[PDB]
Amino acid sequence: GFNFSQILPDPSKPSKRSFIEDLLFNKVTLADAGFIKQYGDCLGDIAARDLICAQKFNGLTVLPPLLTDEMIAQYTSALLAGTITSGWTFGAGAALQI
Amino acid sequence: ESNKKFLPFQQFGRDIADTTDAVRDPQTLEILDITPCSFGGVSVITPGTNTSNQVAVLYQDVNCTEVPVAIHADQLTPTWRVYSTGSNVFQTRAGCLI
Ligand SMILES: *[C@@H]1O[C@H](CO)[C@@H](O[C@@H]2O[C@H](CO)[C@@H](O)[C@H](O)[C@H]2NC(C)=O)[C@H](O)[C@H]1NC(C)=O
Ligand SMILES: *[C@@H]1O[C@H](CO)[C@@H](O)[C@H](O)[C@H]1NC(C)=O
Ligand SMILES: *[C@@H]1O[C@H](CO)[C@@H](O)[C@H](O)[C@H]1NC(C)=O
Repeated sequence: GFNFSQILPDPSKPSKRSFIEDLLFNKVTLADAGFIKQYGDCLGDIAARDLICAQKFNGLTVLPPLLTDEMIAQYTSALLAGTITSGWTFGAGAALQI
Repeated sequence: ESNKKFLPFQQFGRDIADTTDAVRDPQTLEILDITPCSFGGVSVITPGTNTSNQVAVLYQDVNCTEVPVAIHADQLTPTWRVYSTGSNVFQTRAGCLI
């Protein structure tokens, strides 16, 4: 009778994100972006008067993370699908169902 | 070329780091835009000199439709002329890998 539909992933999206996770993604707005491959941009264009081009033109870069946002979602889905079908036992050995 | 409307008493245009990024040509009264030519970081991938002396080279945040004229390819030794253009070229989000 318990309904875990809003926190488990849905296959319709192109990612493994649940309904709460993309609600959480669309509330952390960025004061500056990261990498949009803005290096073809900022050269020769007139809309180069944002923040990131003036930073990048003085030696200041941003390196990408090692785990993407689609691997962290797989990790938190594998952590959540073991608690439901095993309980407290999968973090001490083998997953015993109950 | 630009869309900037210079007033008739102005010659140059500055930005948030106090560098000229717009100029007026002193013969035809038109407004050009200035942008530095491309740069970035260079990191070397090695398996350790014990195992081999064969390396790979990553060019950060660029494309490799723009690498071999940036690095001094024909100006330098043949040994930097295998890691500038070859058959092993892969495009990743951390720059493209050669
Ligand atoms: C768990 O809760 C969700 C959300 O309330 C239920 O999803 C709804 O399913 C009905 C089907 O009868 C749809 O008409 C609604 O549009 C769905 N809501 C949403 C937000 O998608 C789901 O059915 C519940 N699980 C069970 C087993 O009842
Ligand atoms: C000389 O300067 C004038 C300024 O308007 C320009 O129109 C003209 O083309 C110039 N002549 C040259 C560069 O021979
Ligand atoms: C640079 O590479 C990216 C990824 O392949 C591509 O989307 C972009 O169009 C490229 N820039 C060019 C071809 O000027």
